[PDB]
Amino acid sequence: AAPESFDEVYKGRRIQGRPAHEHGGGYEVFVDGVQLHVMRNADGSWISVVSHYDPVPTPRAAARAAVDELQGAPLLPF
Amino acid sequence: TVRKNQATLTADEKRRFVAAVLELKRSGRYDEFVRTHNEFIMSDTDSGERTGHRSPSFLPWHRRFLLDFEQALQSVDSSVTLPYWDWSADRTVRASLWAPDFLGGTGRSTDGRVMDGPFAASTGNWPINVRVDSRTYLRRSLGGSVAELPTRAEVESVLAISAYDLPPYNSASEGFRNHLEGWRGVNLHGRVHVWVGGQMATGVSPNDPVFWLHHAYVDKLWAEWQRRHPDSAYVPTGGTPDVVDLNETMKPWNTVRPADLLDHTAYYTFDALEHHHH
Ligand SMILES: [Cu+2]
Ligand SMILES: [Cu+2]
Ligand SMILES: [Cu+2]
Ligand SMILES: [Cu+2]
Repeated sequence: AAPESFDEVYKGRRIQGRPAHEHGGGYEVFVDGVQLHVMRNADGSWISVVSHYDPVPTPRAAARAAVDELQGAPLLPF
Repeated sequence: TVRKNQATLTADEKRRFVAAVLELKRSGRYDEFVRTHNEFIMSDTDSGERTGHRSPSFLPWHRRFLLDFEQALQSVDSSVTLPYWDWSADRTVRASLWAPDFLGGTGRSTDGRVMDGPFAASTGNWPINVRVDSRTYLRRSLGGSVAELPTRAEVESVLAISAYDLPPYNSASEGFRNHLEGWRGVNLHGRVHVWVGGQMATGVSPNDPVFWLHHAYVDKLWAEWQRRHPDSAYVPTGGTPDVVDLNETMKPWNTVRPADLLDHTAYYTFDALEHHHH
């Protein structure tokens, strides 16, 4: 079952998620229009490449963790 | 080759290690290690092919990856070996690890920028090139995202686990490998990445030289586990889809198997490693 899509502005940045050199992962996340690699773990938690070792419950939580990590910086594409 | 506790390096050993690391960066060789790592981080998945992470081969894969990096260092200075960081013992920001004559300390609070040591962006010697967060300076927030490093008591409870790994051989497994990797339990190796913060908390974590010292201690804990459990060995042992079996070769090298990497003494020893005993 894929998670639902989402779209919001979080700490001033547009984050989006949608069901769909890296894995073919069934969900995409974008931060200000740039795609962020994210991955789902067996227990249903999610991570992203900029917060890979800290599982969070949902792809939106991963997108928000990425905006926190970035501290305003643009993401570079993978 | 003897791998030494970082806390015990002489001033001359620290100087030579740092100079060798900076030369690999200057010559362009360093960044290819960062890129390989991030490619496995992004490609290793719990429901598909998995080789460097979230799988039984997490330990032999990082052992060979660190061997490749140590051999690169030795091609620059043949006396240098990788030191290890025992984060269960040297657990505060005042560890000599984090001094300006070694790896430099924590990042300033506004942007996480490391401001001292040889790898500080202001030196001009440590550009962050292979990256996802577009900033190009080394960042850290020691203890920022997680309150404490693992303790010796926590490490001991993971070393006491008899089974190397267990089906389903991924981040949901019980068993030693996944408790050390950290996806189940009190979390050892992943928690340390979180605790350092900055690039170490990302798939491009080898951008921070502490990466190598962390993994050298994870590698030492595998050696300790084998001493504790001489009767227990790598699993699985053949015919497992998407997982590297004992005698299967491992990407990217393709010329090495977990079986060839179980015994570290063929490549290096440690300054101290308890032998088997009750
Ligand atoms: Cu992917
Ligand atoms: Cu790795
Ligand atoms: Cu690691
Ligand atoms: Cu015995």
